[PDB]
Amino acid sequence: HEVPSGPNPSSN
Repeated sequence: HEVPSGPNPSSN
């Protein structure tokens, strides 16, 4: 959905 490392922007 967002643009993270795949899953979700908790890593970004």
